[PDB]
Amino acid sequence: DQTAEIVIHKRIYRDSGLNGANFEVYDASSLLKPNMTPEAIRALVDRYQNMTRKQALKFARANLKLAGQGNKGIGLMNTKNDPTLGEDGISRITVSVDQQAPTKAYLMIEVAPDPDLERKSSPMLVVFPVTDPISGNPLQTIHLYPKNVGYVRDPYFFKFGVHPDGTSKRLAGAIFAIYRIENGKKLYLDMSPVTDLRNKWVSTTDPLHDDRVNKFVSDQDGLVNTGERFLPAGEYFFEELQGVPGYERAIKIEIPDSWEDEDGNRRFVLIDGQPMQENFGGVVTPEMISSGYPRVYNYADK
Ligand code: NA
Ligand code: NA
Ligand code: NA
Repeated sequence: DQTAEIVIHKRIYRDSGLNGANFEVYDASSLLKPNMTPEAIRALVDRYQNMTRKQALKFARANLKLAGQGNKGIGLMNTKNDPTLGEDGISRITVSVDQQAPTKAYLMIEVAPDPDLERKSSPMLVVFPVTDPISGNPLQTIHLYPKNVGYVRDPYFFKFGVHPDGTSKRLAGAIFAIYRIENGKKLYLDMSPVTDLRNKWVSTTDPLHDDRVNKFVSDQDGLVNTGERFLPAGEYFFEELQGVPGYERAIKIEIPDSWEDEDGNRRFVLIDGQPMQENFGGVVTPEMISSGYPRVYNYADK
């Protein structure tokens, strides 16, 4: 009789649309009883939410049937680009609902993605109706935001110049690029938009003048900052493409694969071996700029 749309927006968060995620959707109406309380409903939703995906799949595969018109078939959803909203990570399913009494429900569980990412989605039990606070009315479209976590870090350093008389200063106008090594070849961090919380890398004959290659310029505080750009675990290099006049190099970036070690202690990004202070979210603060560490010293005296 009546139908509703469930829309998954699968995105990547750091503790962003992710294509190729897969979900199975089961008719869960049999988990419901007539004249259930809202409290009983919330208790049943929490029970399924607190199961692992594997646990919920053992229960659903054995006992329930796929249901709903998904893009991969009955009960089958794959995340893709949505031209209608120009956003990635989108999958829509049409399901049979009862907007007047809680008698229809769907259990949605992520399965293996299409052939550095924590897939943290939970089993999601959608019990209709879902009442719109704003309007009173039952919702006709449910938007779900299953959680995926990408691990990224935020390298920066300060460029200082040292005079032969031992005076020193922050250097403005040094131009850097970032490269990594793959099969004995340099790939440079490009200007392409991030997809799946992952960067694009280009081979170039001339990184300084190649518009594809992202450049990072030292500012009036000496700061060379990735800024909005981030990197995942591994080893990278800031390469000086144009030195500051009078102070005319690869600076190694070592990114650990986790914020904390087995004992809870911070694992630092190392800049040419120096531990780099960092906050969650990666913003270089005014206090960090005052500190001006880690510092790379460029010598005037040839
Ligand atoms: Na959970
Ligand atoms: Na950054
Ligand atoms: Na330093």
